[PDB]
Amino acid sequence: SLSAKDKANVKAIWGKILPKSDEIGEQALSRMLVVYPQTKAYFSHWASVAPGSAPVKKHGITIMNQIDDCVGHMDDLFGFLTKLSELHATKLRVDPTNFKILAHNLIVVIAAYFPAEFTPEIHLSVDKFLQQLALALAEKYR
Amino acid sequence: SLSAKDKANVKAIWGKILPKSDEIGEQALSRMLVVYPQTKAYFSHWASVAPGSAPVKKHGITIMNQIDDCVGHMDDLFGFLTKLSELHATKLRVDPTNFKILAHNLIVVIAAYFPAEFTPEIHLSVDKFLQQLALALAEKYR
Amino acid sequence: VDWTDAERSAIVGLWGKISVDEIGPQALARLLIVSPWTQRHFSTFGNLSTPAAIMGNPAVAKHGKTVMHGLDRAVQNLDDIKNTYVTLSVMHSEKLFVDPDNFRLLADCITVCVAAKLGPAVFSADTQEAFQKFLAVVVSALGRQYH
Amino acid sequence: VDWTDAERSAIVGLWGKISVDEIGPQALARLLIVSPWTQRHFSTFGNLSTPAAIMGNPAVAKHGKTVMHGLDRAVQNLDDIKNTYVTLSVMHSEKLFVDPDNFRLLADCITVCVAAKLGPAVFSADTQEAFQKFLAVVVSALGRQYH
Ligand code: HEM
Ligand code: HEM
Ligand code: HEM
Ligand code: HEM
Repeated sequence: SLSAKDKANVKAIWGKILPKSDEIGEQALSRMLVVYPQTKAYFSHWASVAPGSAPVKKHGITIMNQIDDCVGHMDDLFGFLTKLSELHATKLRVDPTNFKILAHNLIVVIAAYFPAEFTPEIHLSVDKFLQQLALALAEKYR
Repeated sequence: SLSAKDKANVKAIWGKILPKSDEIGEQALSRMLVVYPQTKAYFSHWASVAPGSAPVKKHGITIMNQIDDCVGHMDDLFGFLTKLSELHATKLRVDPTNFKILAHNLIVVIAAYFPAEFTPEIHLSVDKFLQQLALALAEKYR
Repeated sequence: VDWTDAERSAIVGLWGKISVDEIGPQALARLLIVSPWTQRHFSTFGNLSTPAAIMGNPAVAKHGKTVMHGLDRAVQNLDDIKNTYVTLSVMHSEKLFVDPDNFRLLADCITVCVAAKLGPAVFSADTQEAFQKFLAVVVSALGRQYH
Repeated sequence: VDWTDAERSAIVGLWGKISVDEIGPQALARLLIVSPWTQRHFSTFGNLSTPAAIMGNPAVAKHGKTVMHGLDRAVQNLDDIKNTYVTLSVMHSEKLFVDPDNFRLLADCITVCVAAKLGPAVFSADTQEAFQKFLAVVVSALGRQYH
């Protein structure tokens, strides 16, 4: 569970992330695909899985838009994500172990974009946030 | 989340397990220690980590007794496990990735002792149960 | 990979005492139920609506007997597992698009089936130790050609 | 582990452009804060009572430096990492009782600190791909002698 202090930490860093949300999304998804190629299994219907390609850019935005919205929903991420959990489970059939892979790459991308602001305390809070978000996407499985 | 049926399924298989609870605990712990020797890192203070040894039999009981009680608390697993999560987090400093390792080994042992009863459907429900148990033990970390 | 004589003997001994034609189907059926996102790959294989449907499915069964025979060549040469699965690894990745994490999950289902079949005495902790090491090497090999 | 020419060049170039005396301290402090159970091993290194103390902690700083110089040996010889770490693996298991899952966690913190230092253009997706493969091979070698 997130503390008050985790939540304040998340919102503060998202203050920096939001203006670069699309680029950050593209970077995170590009890295998950190239660095952890096990994840390409879900995306072969795309025209490309190369970093910065049009499909990767388009979907990076889609992902980040959702995560940006979660930041305003940290009092109940599981409720907020139910429909999205259902979609990944039933329609997309994504092995939920991949959610943490995405989380890891976003953390890498945030550090890279905001090295001064991304202290260990901020990093801890964001990791807590993203792990909960992963758990919430996993909630409606099985 | 556990459904109503997951809860019924867990209760049902635990009816077979309970008359062998002590033996099952020692078998599950012994296999974690031997098959996943990464986990031995936490138990070097014991006189032995050998299968069926005194420390392993004793602690096997401690574990299974607790899991046995969790079965009576499937509506509030997280709350029920609040003290024990903090204990593993702060006193014992156990990397929570190990909790799923213990789950897997218990599942193997239940299968070995109750092959007729441990159908995929029961296995599914037990696995959901143990993963929630693992998540609840992880709740008071960080 | 550094096998001990004990591990080598255990794996060979264990593989000898199981029927691959029985364990294979049980393990795959168990996978589709316990890890149901794996159904993604078997929608052409007939009826899979409920757990009941899956377990008597002779397609799921025939490909189950295919997976285990796949491991036949691994036990045959414990010292060359990486090279044995190059072809299969690229097939699962590029043709079939199987998330290689499902290999781990299938291995775990195999372990559960073998344990239930042989029991706690025969499938002892040391036997499981050898068998898990074996499965981990095979899973790694099957994932080696994902890029 | 078959290194492409590109991966090898990426890893050597990366390693040459970071200050291990800057990164090591940063990644170990980060680990102890983000994966707090790791403090199990460092409670004798002075004040770790807060995030700030850990990050200002001279002992933890010195120890981060030795981790990084531990990795220098891997970079010097990408083709023999398993044997490079044999003795170190034994030590961490049998003397120190370090859960080897913490090697993975430390590697991930090293990634994060390298990314912060270099930024996303220099530490591109392909560089991260080579660095990750390097770290995974290192982590496996460190875990290899646990029994
Ligand atoms: C963990 C954070 C994640 C978030 C916030 C997220 C969010 C989303 C959203 C909002 C959509 C659009 C769904 C719609 O049509 O309304 C989507 C689609 C999708 N997600 Fe995720 N997702 C995440 C992780 C993952 C991971 C790790 C994978 C696989 C590695 C994955 C696989 C997919 C796929 C295949 C689609 C469909 C895209 C397409 O067909 O073009 N997701 N996701
Ligand atoms: C996931 C299911 C688990 C349950 C239900 C469980 C339960 C317990 C309980 C009830 C105790 C005694 C607490 C007390 O002293 O009052 C305990 C102690 C302990 N647990 Fe766990 N545990 C689990 C998993 C693990 C795992 C996976 C590890 C490490 C790999 C671990 C490491 C320890 C250690 C080192 C102790 C202290 C034992 C001693 O010092 O003698 N636990 N556990
Ligand atoms: C122990 C792990 C596995 C092994 C050893 C294995 C082995 C094989 C083999 C030998 C084949 C047939 C290759 C040929 O035609 O020459 C095959 C095909 C196939 N595998 Fe796998 N496999 C494994 C895991 C999986 C998993 C986890 C999935 C997905 C959940 C999967 C999905 C498929 C599919 C869809 C086919 C094609 C079936 C057909 O011919 O219609 N496999 N595998
Ligand atoms: C990147 C992976 C790692 C590498 C390359 C590494 C390398 C080393 C080296 C070179 C030493 C010094 C050995 C000597 O003095 O002869 C050492 C010691 C030590 N390491 Fe690690 N290490 C790693 C990860 C870890 C982790 C994750 C932990 C625990 C959280 C840990 C805990 C320790 C401890 C407690 C010592 C002894 C320090 C002392 O005596 O005060 N190491 N390691």
